[PDB]
Amino acid sequence: VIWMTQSPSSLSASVGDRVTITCQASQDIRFYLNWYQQKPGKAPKLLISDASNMETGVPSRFSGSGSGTDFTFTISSLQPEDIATYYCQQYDNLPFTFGPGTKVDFK
Amino acid sequence: EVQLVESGGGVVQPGGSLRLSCAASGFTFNSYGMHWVRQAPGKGLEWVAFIRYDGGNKYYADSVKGRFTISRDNSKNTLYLQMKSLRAEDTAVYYCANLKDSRYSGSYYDYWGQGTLVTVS
Amino acid sequence: DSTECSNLLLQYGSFCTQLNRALTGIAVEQDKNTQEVFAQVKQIYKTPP
Amino acid sequence: KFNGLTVLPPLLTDEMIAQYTSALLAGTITSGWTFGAGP
Amino acid sequence: SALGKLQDVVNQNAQALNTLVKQLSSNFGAISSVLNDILSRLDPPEAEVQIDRLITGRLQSLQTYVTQQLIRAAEIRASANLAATKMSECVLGQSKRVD
Amino acid sequence: QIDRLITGRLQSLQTYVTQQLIRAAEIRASANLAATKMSECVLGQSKRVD
Amino acid sequence: QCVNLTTRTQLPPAYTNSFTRGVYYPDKVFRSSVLHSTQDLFLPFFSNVTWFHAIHVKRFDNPVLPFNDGVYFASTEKSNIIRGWIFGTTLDSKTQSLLIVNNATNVVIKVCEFQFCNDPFLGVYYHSWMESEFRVYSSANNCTFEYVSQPFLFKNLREFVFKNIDGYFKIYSKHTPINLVRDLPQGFSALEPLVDLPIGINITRFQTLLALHRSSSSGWTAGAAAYYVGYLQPRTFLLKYNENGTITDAVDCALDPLSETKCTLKSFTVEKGIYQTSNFRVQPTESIVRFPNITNLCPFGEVFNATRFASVYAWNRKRISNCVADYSVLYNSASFSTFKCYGVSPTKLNDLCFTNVYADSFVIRGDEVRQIAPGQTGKIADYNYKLPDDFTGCVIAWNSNNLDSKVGGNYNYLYRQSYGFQPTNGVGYQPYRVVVLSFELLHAPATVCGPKKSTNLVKNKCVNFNFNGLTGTGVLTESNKKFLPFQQFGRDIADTTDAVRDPQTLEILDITPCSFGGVSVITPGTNTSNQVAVLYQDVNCTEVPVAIHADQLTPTWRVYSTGSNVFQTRAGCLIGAEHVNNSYECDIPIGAGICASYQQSIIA
Amino acid sequence: LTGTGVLTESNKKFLPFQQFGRDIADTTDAVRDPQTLEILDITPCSFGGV
Ligand SMILES: *[C@@H]1O[C@H](CO)[C@@H](O[C@@H]2O[C@H](CO)[C@@H](O[C@@H]3O[C@H](CO)[C@@H](O)[C@H](O)[C@@H]3O)[C@H](O)[C@H]2NC(C)=O)[C@H](O)[C@H]1NC(C)=O
Ligand SMILES: *[C@@H]1O[C@H](CO)[C@@H](O[C@@H]2O[C@H](CO)[C@@H](O)[C@H](O)[C@H]2NC(C)=O)[C@H](O)[C@H]1NC(C)=O
Ligand SMILES: *[C@@H]1O[C@H](CO)[C@@H](O)[C@H](O)[C@H]1NC(C)=O
Ligand SMILES: *[C@@H]1O[C@H](CO)[C@@H](O)[C@H](O)[C@H]1NC(C)=O
Ligand SMILES: *[C@@H]1O[C@H](CO)[C@@H](O)[C@H](O)[C@H]1NC(C)=O
Ligand SMILES: *[C@@H]1O[C@H](CO)[C@@H](O)[C@H](O)[C@H]1NC(C)=O
Ligand SMILES: *[C@@H]1O[C@H](CO)[C@@H](O)[C@H](O)[C@H]1NC(C)=O
Ligand SMILES: *[C@@H]1O[C@H](CO)[C@@H](O)[C@H](O)[C@H]1NC(C)=O
Ligand SMILES: *[C@@H]1O[C@H](CO)[C@@H](O)[C@H](O)[C@H]1NC(C)=O
Ligand SMILES: *[C@@H]1O[C@H](CO)[C@@H](O)[C@H](O)[C@H]1NC(C)=O
Repeated sequence: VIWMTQSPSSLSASVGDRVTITCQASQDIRFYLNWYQQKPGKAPKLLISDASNMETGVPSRFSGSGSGTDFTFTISSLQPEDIATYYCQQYDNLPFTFGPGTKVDFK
Repeated sequence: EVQLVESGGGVVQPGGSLRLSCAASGFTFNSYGMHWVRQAPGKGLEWVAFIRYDGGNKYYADSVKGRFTISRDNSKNTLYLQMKSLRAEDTAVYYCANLKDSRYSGSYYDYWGQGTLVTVS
Repeated sequence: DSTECSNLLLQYGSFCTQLNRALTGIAVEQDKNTQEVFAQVKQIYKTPP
Repeated sequence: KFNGLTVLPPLLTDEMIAQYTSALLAGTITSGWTFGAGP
Repeated sequence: SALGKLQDVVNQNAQALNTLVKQLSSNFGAISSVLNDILSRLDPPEAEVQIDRLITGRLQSLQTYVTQQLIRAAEIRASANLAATKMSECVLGQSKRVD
Repeated sequence: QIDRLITGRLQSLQTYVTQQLIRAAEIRASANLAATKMSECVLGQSKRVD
Repeated sequence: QCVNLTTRTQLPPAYTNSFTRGVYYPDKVFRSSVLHSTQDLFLPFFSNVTWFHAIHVKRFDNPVLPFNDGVYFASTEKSNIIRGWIFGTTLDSKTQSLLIVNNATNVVIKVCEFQFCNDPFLGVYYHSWMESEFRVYSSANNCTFEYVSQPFLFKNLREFVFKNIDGYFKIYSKHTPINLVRDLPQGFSALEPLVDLPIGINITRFQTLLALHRSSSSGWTAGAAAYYVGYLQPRTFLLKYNENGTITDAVDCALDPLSETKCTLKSFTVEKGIYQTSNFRVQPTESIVRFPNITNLCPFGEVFNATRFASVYAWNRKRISNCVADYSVLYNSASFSTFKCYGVSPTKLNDLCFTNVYADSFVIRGDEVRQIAPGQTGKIADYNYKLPDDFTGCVIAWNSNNLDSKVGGNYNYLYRQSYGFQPTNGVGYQPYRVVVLSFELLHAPATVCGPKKSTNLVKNKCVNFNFNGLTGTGVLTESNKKFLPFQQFGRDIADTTDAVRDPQTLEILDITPCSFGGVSVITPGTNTSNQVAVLYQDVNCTEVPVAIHADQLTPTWRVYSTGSNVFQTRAGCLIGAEHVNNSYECDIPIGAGICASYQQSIIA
Repeated sequence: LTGTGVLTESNKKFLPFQQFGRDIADTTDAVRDPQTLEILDITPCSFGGV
């Protein structure tokens, strides 16, 4: 089993601020990491697949990168609509696992 | 166009059982593998199980292994999760999903249902 | 109901098929034996009142 | 049964066999050996 | 003892089945006659060896059962053939064959 | 590894021969009946029913 | 340069009946005038193949599809819009991907780290004609494989099968004429092997490549294009080879009871009669574990909550025996500052048994706690309390500053000298209470065991069970057997258990095997009819649908799980035959006076 | 593809992709020569009792 962690567990930022979320794997998941965005009352939405591949419809302000055990998710200019809990998921091998999740709040 | 609808939730007693189902439409259900994911109140996402497109190979999380069974009927486009000997810790919102996965399911698209609440007490 | 044993059993060939066939042949024969002894009339004859 | 052992039923029941026997008896009593070689 | 001839057939076949089942309790050199004990105690590379010992013994026991059933079946067939002949010659006619 | 093949193949051959002996006995009985019928049905007139 | 063609949303799927298509030569072996049974990945008969319209009439929707265990692909076009395919996983510069492109004169197959466009296509220009692969990918590096040959590609129907086994990418193909539209043709045609590529890459996803004409994304136009995609499954087929080594027919052995019979008999023609083709087994639905209640828990609290603890130079010992050691009580306690175990994990302790358990206890300083372990040295480790290198047990400790400290110094506690513990001392100087649980496992009867977890009791269902160590599989029902007060389970004349006493309720339960038996198919003969009836031997009709696993079968096989025509006989449950009150000469024997015949439908 | 036997010219018609053939017992009885693409029949080397 591959354990996933995230840091910080929670961050606050204002509009236009740069927001970064770190996700780590206990093992090498290669580039196999999905980034999800979940808002209250809704199912998680996928923003990035395979470490850095953006999903269609996802704003250009969203990006990410990384390889092996250390991955980063970035918002280059936080909007009022980007307030959500972000999750990382590894899918190198089964069982699949999600990280604790990082909550982004409003400053 | 694509929809996933969970049902069969409700309230059961500890040591009891409950079977969930998910109706799929708008896509070729029988071409994709499917996942179950649960989220307890105040908690994050926990992966539960995965079944391959042909309904053959089955995989489960360690937290549910030996208690949960995953199945699908490709003639009715319905995914099932049979949970038995449910404990209080199993209280969560259960989702059916098609999770984008370049290694196993081969899915190029990511879809989620609405989620059905299962309470054990 | 052991899968591990079943997979090993397959490596011995068709012994099980032969055994199943032998017992099936006997079972069929048992009905032939009864038919030959008792079913020697084409009509069911009744005695007078 | 626990070990994959089963028993199959006969095609003819005991009642059917008894019926065959009675037909043979009725034949012999009323028609002698003629019924065994024709009408 | 008037019907010993029919009872003997029943007894012999019952005995054969009882023996076949009882053989499943034999080890045949394996650590246990119970297949589950082998799988629970030993890793696959060793469990397979113990299982083969049970397979050989159980397959041999089953083959022995079938062989004797074929031999007994032949005896019953011969008896049925005689019964059928008697039906035709003793019941459906009058025999001149002595005894 | 060879002994494993010898045991299996020897067992298979023994099984074949055993059933041939059993089948041979059946054919022998049938041939004995055919020979009796030749004598009693063809080389004479039988009074034995059926 | 990549452009955006997929500006429209995805259209809803359409489906077509496969009938009998997608069958290929499983190997390169000549076989003639013979029926050969093979297990391989085939397209199931009469399956639903997805019908895609990549170009609808200018709507462009040409999705990435899963590869699964192999793909059946077919198309009917004269415009030569479909040129090739992309196979791979990530489908970007991070991994190796397979690019197959056909053109006017040849076919080019490359495996490289391609960086593909979001919706890749082949660019076609007219000046002579020019073709460009730069509309498929922006770049490619680290190429590992290259192969070039002749082109792979009424109207013409083109069928392909793509497999990827043990690093080998296998392609099969067939080209036939067709005069039908909006469907796949009926009839049989086997696909011959085209190429076997020793590539050694993983494929999980693929995409069809279309050619577009330059006559930015708005400048690309092509006529309507459509194709069919199916998926292969692990199936057994009976293949009919003719006198020339060509496959002329086939049977999908899992399509229906009749096909199953054909595969069993190894024939495409079946005579009137009843045949056993398979078996059914009822599977367990729950696992039931039952033990007696807990009667006595181990007195560990008597040590941990002691009013006073011994000095380290003169530590105390308690002996624990004849009890249930619920170690999880101490492990999950918030009253401890540390809990470490040697030779054993603290989370497995509840499942272990020991011949003796001993609890050692004393008072030390915080900076001395680290000395209570295997492989340690120091004033305590060497002179007061020594643990062996192979020690098995757990060391637990907690702060006792509110108890063992006194104003002016508590000199009642000593070591090999007094401590003088004070409430104002620093963390490493404050008193700590230590308890060590040593686990002795000798060649002797156990005296201490953890608690046994019991589940609820389930009756009248096929379950797995464990009654106080007595295990098996079967159906548990209430028994009318009268056990003596000391008897726990019973056996029959064959020395097999057939009854158990429930360890909690003391109720006697009967044990029966989970239903099993043969499955026989009753047929009038394929020269008369393709109707069949299915007999489930030694089973109750109520249980049939769960014994054959109806949900795992084809719709054709699921008709015979149940229905209007269900007749219970002494031979078993007969489904598909209509019982009548008439009587006829026996045609196809079932048993116990019952026969079946075809009169049109099958009757009993 | 290895074995022992007698190689003779065959009148069997293999498809362009088929390299060798088998009988109903799943034993090879014909092979395509990899250089000439000629089809050859395979027979056992003569044996029997004396
Ligand atoms: C194509 O897919 C297969 C299946 O997923 C890939 O095989 C997997 O390869 C990884 C290593 O890259 C294996 O992980 C290793 O397992 C050993 C044993 O536990 C461990 O000691 C190593 O540290 C590492 O975790 C993985 O088990 C293996 N999966 C299977 C089923 O064998 C294959 O690598 C993929 N090919 C390419 C080019 O990616
Ligand atoms: C169809 O594909 C073939 C194979 O790639 C192309 O032929 C190549 O053309 C280049 C450029 O002249 C040569 O350097 C290669 O040596 C040729 N390969 C072979 C095997 O001859 C062909 O040009 C393509 N057709 C079109 C219209 O582009
Ligand atoms: C194909 O789909 C139809 C519904 O459109 C369904 O009734 C039929 O059973 C399916 N066939 C198979 C083999 O799944
Ligand atoms: C090219 O691909 C092979 C196989 O994946 C890999 O081992 C090699 O390191 C790659 N070369 C470069 C420069 O990436
Ligand atoms: C088999 O081949 C012969 C020529 O050798 C041909 O005449 C015959 O029609 C072929 N049979 C079939 C079914 O194609
Ligand atoms: C277990 O406890 C239950 C509930 O008090 C009681 O009914 C049952 O008889 C007890 N069984 C044993 C073995 O103590
Ligand atoms: C088999 O079918 C033929 C017609 O093709 C028919 O003439 C014949 O009587 C049938 N045989 C039986 C037993 O029905
Ligand atoms: C089948 O089960 C029912 C109860 O569901 C029972 O009444 C019936 O007698 C059983 N039939 C046989 C042959 O045992
Ligand atoms: C047969 O007779 C029984 C009454 O004994 C009746 O209930 C049943 O419906 C009849 N079935 C048919 C086919 O006539
Ligand atoms: C091998 O070379 C010979 C001589 O040119 C030729 O006749 C034969 O067909 C060739 N075979 C193959 C497989 O290339």
